[PDB]
Amino acid sequence: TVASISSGPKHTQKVPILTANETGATMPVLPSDSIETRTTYMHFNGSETDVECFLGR
Amino acid sequence: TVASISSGPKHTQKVPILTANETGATMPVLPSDSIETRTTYMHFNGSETDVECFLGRAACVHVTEIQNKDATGIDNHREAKLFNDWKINLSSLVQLRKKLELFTYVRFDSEYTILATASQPDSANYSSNLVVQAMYVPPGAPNPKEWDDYTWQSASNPSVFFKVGDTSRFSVPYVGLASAYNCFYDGYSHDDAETQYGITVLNHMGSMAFRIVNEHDEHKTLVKIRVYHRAKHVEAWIPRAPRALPYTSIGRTNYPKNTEPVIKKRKGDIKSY
Amino acid sequence: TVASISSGPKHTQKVPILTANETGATMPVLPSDSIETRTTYMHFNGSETDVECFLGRAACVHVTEIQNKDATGIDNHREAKLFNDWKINLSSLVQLRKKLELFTYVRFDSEYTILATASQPDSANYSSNLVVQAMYVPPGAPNPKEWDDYTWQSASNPSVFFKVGDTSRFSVPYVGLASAYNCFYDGYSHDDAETQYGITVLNHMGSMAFRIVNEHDEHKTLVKIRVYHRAKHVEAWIPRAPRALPYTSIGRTNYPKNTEPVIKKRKGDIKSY
Amino acid sequence: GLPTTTLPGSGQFLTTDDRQSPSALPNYEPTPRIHIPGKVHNLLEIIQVDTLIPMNNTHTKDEVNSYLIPLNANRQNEQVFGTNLFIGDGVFKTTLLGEIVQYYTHWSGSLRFSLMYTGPALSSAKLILAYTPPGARGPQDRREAMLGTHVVWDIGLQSTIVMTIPWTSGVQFRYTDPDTYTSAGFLSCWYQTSLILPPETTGQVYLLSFISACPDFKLRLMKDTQTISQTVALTE
Amino acid sequence: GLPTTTLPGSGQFLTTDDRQSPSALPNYEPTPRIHIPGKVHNLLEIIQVDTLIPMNNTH
Amino acid sequence: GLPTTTLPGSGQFLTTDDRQSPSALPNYEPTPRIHIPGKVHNLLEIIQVDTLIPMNNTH
Amino acid sequence: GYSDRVQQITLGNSTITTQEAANAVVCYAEWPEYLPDVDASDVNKTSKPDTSVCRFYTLDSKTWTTGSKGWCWKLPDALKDMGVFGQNMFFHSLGRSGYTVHVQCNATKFHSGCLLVVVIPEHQLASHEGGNVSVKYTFTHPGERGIDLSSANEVGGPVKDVVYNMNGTLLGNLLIFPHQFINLRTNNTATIVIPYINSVPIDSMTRHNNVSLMVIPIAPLTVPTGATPSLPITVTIAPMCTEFSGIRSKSIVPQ
Amino acid sequence: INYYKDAASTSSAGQSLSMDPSKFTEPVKDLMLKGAPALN
Amino acid sequence: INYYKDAASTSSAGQSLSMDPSKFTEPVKDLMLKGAPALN
Amino acid sequence: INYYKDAASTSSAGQSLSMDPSKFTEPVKDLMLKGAPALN
Ligand SMILES: Cc1cc(CCCOc2c(Cl)cc(C3=NCCO3)cc2Cl)on1
Ligand SMILES: Cc1cc(CCCOc2c(Cl)cc(C3=NCCO3)cc2Cl)on1
Repeated sequence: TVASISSGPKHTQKVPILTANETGATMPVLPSDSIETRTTYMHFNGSETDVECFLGR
Repeated sequence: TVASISSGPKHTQKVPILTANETGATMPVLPSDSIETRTTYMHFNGSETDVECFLGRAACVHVTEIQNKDATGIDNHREAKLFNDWKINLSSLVQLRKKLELFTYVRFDSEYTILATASQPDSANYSSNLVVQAMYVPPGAPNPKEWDDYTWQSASNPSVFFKVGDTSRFSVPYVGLASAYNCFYDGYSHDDAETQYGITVLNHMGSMAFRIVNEHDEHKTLVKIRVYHRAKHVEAWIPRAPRALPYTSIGRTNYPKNTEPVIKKRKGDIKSY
Repeated sequence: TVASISSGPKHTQKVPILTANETGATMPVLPSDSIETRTTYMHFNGSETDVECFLGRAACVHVTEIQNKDATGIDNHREAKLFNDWKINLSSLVQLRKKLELFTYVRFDSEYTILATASQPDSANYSSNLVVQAMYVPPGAPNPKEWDDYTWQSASNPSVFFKVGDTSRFSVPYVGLASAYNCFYDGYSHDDAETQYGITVLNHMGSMAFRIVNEHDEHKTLVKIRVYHRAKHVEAWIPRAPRALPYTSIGRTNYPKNTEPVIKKRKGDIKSY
Repeated sequence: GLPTTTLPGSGQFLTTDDRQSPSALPNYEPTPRIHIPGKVHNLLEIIQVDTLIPMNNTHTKDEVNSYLIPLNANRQNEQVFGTNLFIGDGVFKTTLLGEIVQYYTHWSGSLRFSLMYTGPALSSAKLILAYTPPGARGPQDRREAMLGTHVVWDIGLQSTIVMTIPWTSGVQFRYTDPDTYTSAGFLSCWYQTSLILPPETTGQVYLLSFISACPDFKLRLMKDTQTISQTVALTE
Repeated sequence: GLPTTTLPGSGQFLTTDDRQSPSALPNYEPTPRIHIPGKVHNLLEIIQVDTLIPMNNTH
Repeated sequence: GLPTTTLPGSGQFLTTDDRQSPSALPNYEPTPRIHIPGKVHNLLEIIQVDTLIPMNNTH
Repeated sequence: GYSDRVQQITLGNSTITTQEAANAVVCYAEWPEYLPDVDASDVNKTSKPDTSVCRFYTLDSKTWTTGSKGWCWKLPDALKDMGVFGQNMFFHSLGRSGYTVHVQCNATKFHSGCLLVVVIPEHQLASHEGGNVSVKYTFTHPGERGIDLSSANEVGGPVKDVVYNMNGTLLGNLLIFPHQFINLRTNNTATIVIPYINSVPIDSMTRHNNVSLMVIPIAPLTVPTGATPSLPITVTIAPMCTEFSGIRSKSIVPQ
Repeated sequence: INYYKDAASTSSAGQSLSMDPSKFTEPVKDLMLKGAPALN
Repeated sequence: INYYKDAASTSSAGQSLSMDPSKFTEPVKDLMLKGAPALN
Repeated sequence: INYYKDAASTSSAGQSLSMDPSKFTEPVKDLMLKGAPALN
């Protein structure tokens, strides 16, 4: 799984960082929408935040 | 496997025993390069020198003590040993320390065994049966102030309840921040001019807290806790020179002043046997 | 299997019962060589005379004793039995000794059982519950000086913690230097004129050390340790004459002076029944 | 309900046993491993790297000088140094080899002893190193020394000489803590001809000496080292 | 009778262990589940919804 | 957790029983065996060698 | 006619030639390489100035005399002020690097002396005070000057006792670390290639030094008769495969 | 191996490995594409 | 048989049986052959 | 079933069922046949 993909300079008409929060959504913006990133992998599953785990001790 | 091959007289232009140590290599010279040998087999694998084996037996890492007594009128439970803690660390005891410091970075799961025995140094009718409660307060967790706090509820904190005289055992995954535990660290927390130096700044994984669940009987009971640690699934990188001088502190390399010569002086000459 | 075959009258030139013992052989003569027999079967295998069976049951090899008491002001823990040791050896007790000395060289794994019971010879309110710690100090290891030394940390030394009244058990591989244990050794350490003689020089495998983990209660408690040893995976070479006279020392063959006749004198003649 | 019987040893804690345990942190995900140069797998890997021996032990406080074996120009027939081979004690004891051997009870195998010469390049020398197998005394003169394992070393362009103490033994293991029956011999070194310094040069020259184990080597039965102890627990 | 040995840790209660237990109510039948909008499975699902920060903390 | 019941005899030490035990020296390698003439396997092997009888016991 | 003896290292816009080498050591048998993605954590693209940072900087020279005890430099500290390497260093949040170290000392065939040149990963120093006294920042960040083991104890500084490696271990065992000797009679330089060694993929270049380079006289310098009794030792070091990441404002560090 | 008959007596459940924040993070009626204008 | 779910809870690891001293004993850049001259 | 890893930890060995007294009862160099004269 990639945690971040590689992304480079941008000069577009397509701006993912401008939104309208009045709508009630949290738009899924990522580091790679606003800086230049390199690939990295997650190495993690989110196992210990499962509700079974959270309420299970 | 052969430990030595058979080899006979030599009169060559090819001399394996002359080398240049300035290069930094240790050339792999064998008995058969300089005497006449006979075949012999190894009969041995080097099993018990594997690092998993070397670091894999339980070592005592900590001895603490708590007492069961009437807390009535005690203004500071922590101070009365109504309950103690041990800001977790494996540098306390030096037996296991020297072994670990043979490497720079080390990675392993831990298996803890906790033995608890009771003592009744002054007149008691009997020996009571107490139940110990060991809870690991992760850093950034409500620290027990009292001995029957709300913290002891440990609803999200892994805790174990066992009887005095008995042993508790479990295991913990490698909870290191990095890819491995730093046995040494030549750096600081941040670019300060007074900030501490060493690993004592890197190894901040909270502390363990013990206490006796039972209320107080008429006499007082001393319970002494011994924590044993066994590394399992060991991985070690970059060997270093063994520790020669005595240790003075958890987490610093410092040795004591006016220490004694560590190399044994000859009783005789260089020429002596 | 037949134990005896059927055999009838004989009038031969072939006499199996006349031999020459000067040769060193024991000729395999049977009942059927000299009387008339009938067939009978063995019905038996000789299972319980196998050397594995003969040396394979636990035998008491050592009884020692340690006490739990206030060490305050004791200048010599070892001397107060605040903790004892037993420079390991299987020659102490003679019951298992005689059995072993039926052979010259012996090779086996050991299974140890350690029983510990407590005694309170003088007025106590109760019986405390103590935990014993048996650690094997391999030769060339820091010997415990005190009862709560740094040695007891035993971070590289195999150690076991069990409760008094209970038993501890484990097993040890054959830790002999050679290919087998020398039951006898007609030699010395080196070509000296005063150096000791025997095996006591060959059997130097350190000692075992016991101690009570618990601090001291108001009364004193005597704990007496009994070590049992069972050979498993036995291999024995070269049978010898059984021991006739009493033993005097671990590791020497010496018998006591003015000992008594070991052969029972007849009450009567050679002719007596 | 299945019927069971418990045996002697139940409830004991043996620091050397290896069993499963419940994890206190169910479901936790450890940090990924990244690559780090230098991984060690066996202590046998590292005791083959040679390290310096403080052979010149004759000082009174630890000094850089006890690593230096001095050599005198123009001496003939004489002896450069001597030592027994109790690798767990004496000169050997602080070396990495000595230091690891001390974690085990028994050792067997060949040792590699080398000498690197540091005198001016325009000097010359011929030394003899001799290994004396157990059973005889430390040699007292080269004649005595030269009848056992030896190497005539000719000091040249090639700066180091590697002598091997081949495993000579009845018993297949020796104890690391010095023991008689189990003793390994002596190592001595003498002038074969003599050190000669070029003009305009003077004084003592020194040899550095190293020790490491051959691939031959075996160590067994782990135990605690006499090389470290303590009187109270340390704190931060 | 099968021979056993008990290890260190026997009888301990670790609040984080996960094992089977006898049911006190043998054979009881729980109420059927009906559908309810909003099921959460991971705390990671909810920390992606944004909420307001009291940035102006100065009161 | 599997349900068990312990029988009479639990915890006893019978010097003649034969069971497994943990090794105190995990991973240790014993010295190789070499050949030695004279191996004995059964006491029945040796009681077939004859030895002298002090028949004249009258001393 | 290639000898182990003559060598040329060209890195960036700078070249070194030695006509009296003794092979070269590559720590742990690994050559410096960039940070692979599979090992990456920070999502930032990194900056690889290449030839402007990966060239040879020659630190100021030392003087070996008969009384010398040895010198110690820390990396990347020693280079904190060299050209654009240094700027990059103060300006990014994180950086990573390997190095080629070339230590130089020539004499004549009448001199004797032997230096140990060793690289110690994570060399945590000891306070000469004992106990749990710390070693202040400035003291472990000497810069190009390095630490002079024959200088006096100072307060808040490390201990400078040579037979203990500045940490409670014996000089004799430093040979377990990648190292090479300079024996006037053999050798005139020492070269060690250092791969990046850390427990994290990239780190801060200012709060943590990841190797100390140490040059220690072991067989004392002995000059020919009526020669001047000293020789200079020069250290030239080149960052290799350097990467910087997390650019911003420019760190301010004590003193 | 379950040793017991009832389902309540079994150990903890096993990870949902379900995970879908959109019911919480994007409950909008007309779908919003990142990059397209929020309000048209 | 593992009785437990997590990997940390398993027993000790099993012998590397890896063993390669050359990273420590021969980290030289140009390969040295035993028997050939050290410095050419 | 061995529960333990090391060989020393296994139970007692099992009967040699070897049994050959001739090394002890007839170690003579030239073979003696029962019934034939001892000394010829
Ligand atoms: C090095 C090193 C290793 C460790 C161990 C980290 C802390 O580990 C524990 C955890 Cl995660 C839990 C418990 C615990 N949970 C219930 C009882 O004890 C104890 C410890 Cl030591 O610290 N420094
Ligand atoms: C003959 C003969 C046999 C032995 C036995 C050798 C020593 O064996 C032991 C070992 Cl290796 C370990 C332990 C031990 N480890 C943890 C507790 O006891 C005890 C003994 Cl006797 O000595 N002479």
